[PDB]
Amino acid sequence: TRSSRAGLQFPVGRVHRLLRKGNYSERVGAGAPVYLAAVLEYLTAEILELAGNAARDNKKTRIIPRHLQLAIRNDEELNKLLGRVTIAQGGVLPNIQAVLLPK
Amino acid sequence: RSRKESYSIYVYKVLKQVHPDTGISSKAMGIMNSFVNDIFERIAGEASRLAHYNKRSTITSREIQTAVRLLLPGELAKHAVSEGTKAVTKYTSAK
Amino acid sequence: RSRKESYSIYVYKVLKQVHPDTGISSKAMGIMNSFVNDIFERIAGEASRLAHYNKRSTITSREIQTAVRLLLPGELAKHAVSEGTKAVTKYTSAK
Amino acid sequence: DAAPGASKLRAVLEKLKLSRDDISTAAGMVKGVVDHLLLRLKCDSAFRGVGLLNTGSYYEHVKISAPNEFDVMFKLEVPRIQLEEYSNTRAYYFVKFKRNPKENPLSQFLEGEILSASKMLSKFRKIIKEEINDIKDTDVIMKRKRGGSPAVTLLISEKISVDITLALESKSSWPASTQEGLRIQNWLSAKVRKQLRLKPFYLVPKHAKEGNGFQEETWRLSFSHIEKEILNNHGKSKTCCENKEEKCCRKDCLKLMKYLLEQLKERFKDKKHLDKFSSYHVKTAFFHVCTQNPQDSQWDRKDLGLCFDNCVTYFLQCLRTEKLENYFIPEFNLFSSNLIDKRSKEFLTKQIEYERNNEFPVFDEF
Ligand SMILES: [Zn+2]
Repeated sequence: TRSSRAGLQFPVGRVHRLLRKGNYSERVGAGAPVYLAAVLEYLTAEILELAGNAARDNKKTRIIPRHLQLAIRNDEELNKLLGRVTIAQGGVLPNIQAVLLPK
Repeated sequence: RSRKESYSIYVYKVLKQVHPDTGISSKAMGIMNSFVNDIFERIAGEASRLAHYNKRSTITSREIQTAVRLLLPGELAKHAVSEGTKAVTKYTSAK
Repeated sequence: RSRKESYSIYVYKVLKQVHPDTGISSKAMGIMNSFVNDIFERIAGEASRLAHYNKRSTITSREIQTAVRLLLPGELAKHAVSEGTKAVTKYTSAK
Repeated sequence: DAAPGASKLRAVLEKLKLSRDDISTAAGMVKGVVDHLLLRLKCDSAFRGVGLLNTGSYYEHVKISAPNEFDVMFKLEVPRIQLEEYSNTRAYYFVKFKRNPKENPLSQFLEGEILSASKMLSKFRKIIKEEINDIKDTDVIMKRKRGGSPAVTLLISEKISVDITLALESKSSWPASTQEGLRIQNWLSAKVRKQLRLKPFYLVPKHAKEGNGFQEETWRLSFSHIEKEILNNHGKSKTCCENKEEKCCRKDCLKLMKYLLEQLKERFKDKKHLDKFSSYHVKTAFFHVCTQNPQDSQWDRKDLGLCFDNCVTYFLQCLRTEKLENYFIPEFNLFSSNLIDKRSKEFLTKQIEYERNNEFPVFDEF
């Protein structure tokens, strides 16, 4: 293949087809789909890893959208990347304002 | 009997890399899928804007690298750039 | 019928390692022999001077290493130090 | 009451437990010193997250025959460590911090991209020493460095010794290599295996001594909390050891094996023929025996005399075959020739065979 050549799991062939048939530029350097597939795979590994751990805290062996929301919103620099993204069936971060707590 | 593309099995393989026992439910599958699509469209859109800004006709790894350095915030940017450089370099190492 | 020591058969074995067909004449044997004696006396003398300079009573591999780094010139020094470290390390690896 | 051969082992066990009826004092002083240590450690930025691993257990006697020696493990939260397997050893790893927004106080201990076991150990021991010097009316002495796994050994007064081992905690998946291990599916359950996999794993600083060299900054896996869980919940039936009808002898077999090894090590401590062996080899061998004998009826207490013997044979078999797989890491050979020479193995084989052929006289000699 061509994703194996780069030690990637994301399909460099598909990312090439999408950079080409997507009208992002006339030409696409043959080293671009590799870089992009790697960045996508890194961000997906980041998200899925933080997600997995949260699921494991909820003592569950199956990620569900809530866990993705917990991972994306707890991590500071994933939040800033998806700051304007609502995740379906995601719920919110458990957060009660300190002034509302009893006294 | 057509062929609709999606990053299902790819995200699945990355999952089995990072959590060999944790599954992923079809709805979180769809979320990871739309996340891949969103980030890839952002990065390619910024790479395209870079290319047209400098009057080039090729999206090379230089443009993808600057797109990553523009979109992803600080530490995520540095680590993603490293990962991409390593992948591209390895790709050059083969033939 | 005494036993006079000399490094004849040792230099011979190193020769058969590095040139399995080349012999060595008794006079060049004597020269290699006096070379071994000279270098060994230099290295041990410098190791002794190191030990006494730092008020120690043991010539350990540290002193032999610094003796080699003092006597043998640059590249010869580095390669000899590597060879000695490797031998000593291997000696530690056994029991 | 039981099959022939039991009474002697039962008397040994009774004497050993009689040796445990005066611990409250020792255990209390240990609790005090550990609590002080934790109080100080939680104040340092680097160690804000240190905690007791075996919660509510401020002791774990590794030597069944040394009631005044304690074993405690201090866990350290340390999130998201990327492990890199060191030269295919499956048990020793390099630890590299992954991306994390909130700065992790273990930054100071980096050596480039690797977290250095040496520097962490240095700071740990310095903190312990300076805190135990705050103990004005009790001589608590830090023992001199010997390795990395027994990180700190403290001496209280003139009778108590406590081994404090620092461990990193990872909530992440068990390292890829260490998968085929913990084969309790036919003994406890497949679901219990899954649940146990969900529990964190630990890292203890342990130099991997290769023949060419030992790499000072490597870490070894730890599942000792899992070992405790399976030890204290050990039967197929959930009601094991809770009633007279389901009274097993597994724990007793483990205790008797450890006592055997400890006495044989004590007699030959001065000749360095048994130094390399530890209670962990016998504990792993016992776990293999529970794997080979999954049913509780194969561990009826009345068959103690036989059951121990079978365990002994398995241990002896390992000693003859130079093969004892770590129970969680099937590719980690604890009994390989590179860790223990053949001579010591045949020595231990012969001594245990003599003891077993003579109704275990060493149990009574000292
Ligand atoms: Zn039981």
